[PDB]
Amino acid sequence: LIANQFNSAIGKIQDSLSSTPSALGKLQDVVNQNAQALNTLVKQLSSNF
Amino acid sequence: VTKFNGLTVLPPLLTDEMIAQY
Amino acid sequence: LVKNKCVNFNFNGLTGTGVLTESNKKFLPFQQFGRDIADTTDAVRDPQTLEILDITPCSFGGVSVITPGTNTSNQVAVLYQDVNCTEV
Ligand SMILES: *[C@@H]1O[C@H](CO)[C@@H](O)[C@H](O)[C@H]1NC(C)=O
Ligand SMILES: *[C@@H]1O[C@H](CO)[C@@H](O)[C@H](O)[C@H]1NC(C)=O
Ligand SMILES: *[C@@H]1O[C@H](CO)[C@@H](O)[C@H](O)[C@H]1NC(C)=O
Ligand SMILES: *[C@@H]1O[C@H](CO)[C@@H](O)[C@H](O)[C@H]1NC(C)=O
Repeated sequence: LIANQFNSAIGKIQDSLSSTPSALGKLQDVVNQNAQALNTLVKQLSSNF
Repeated sequence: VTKFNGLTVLPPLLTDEMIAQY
Repeated sequence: LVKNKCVNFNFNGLTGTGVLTESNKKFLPFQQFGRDIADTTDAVRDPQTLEILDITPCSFGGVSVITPGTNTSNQVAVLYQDVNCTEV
């Protein structure tokens, strides 16, 4: 019974990761923040200052 | 999970293959 | 026209420098410039012909000296980061 619960739990982990778009929210936010900082840095060249 | 004006993106020392190996 | 070689280009006033290659991207007939997300010139159509030319910046990168301790030896190895060494 414990083995079956363990296997089903891992299966549900796989399904829940596959379904929810924002499962990897922390990693995606880190990547987005770094890319946005780089984009702002590059865009700052267009400023007259 | 999903502009070269002097910006360099240094590759990680451990490739994802060896991180997966660890 | 010179391609695959770093060159100062001036196509009606782009006044930029880089390496020009054949572009698979298809421009609109009225469109001349090209731009990426960060609003930097990325492709220019040839003012003479239909060809589209990408603009990749001239290859650059840091130079890192790989040495053991000077007590151990005096031989060094040089790393040109993110550079094809056909053009070192
Ligand atoms: C192991 O059990 C899992 C159930 O989560 C199943 O997907 C997998 O096919 C099984 N592998 C075997 C029986 O070799
Ligand atoms: C147009 O430009 C091309 C560039 O290769 C040149 O060969 C040609 O003589 C020019 N004029 C015409 C009418 O095609
Ligand atoms: C050179 O110096 C380093 C640090 O002091 C030491 O670890 C190393 O063994 C030395 N090598 C030789 C050949 O003495
Ligand atoms: C360097 O240029 C050669 C030219 O044929 C190419 O085959 C090779 O893949 C290039 N190296 C890199 C790391 O892009």
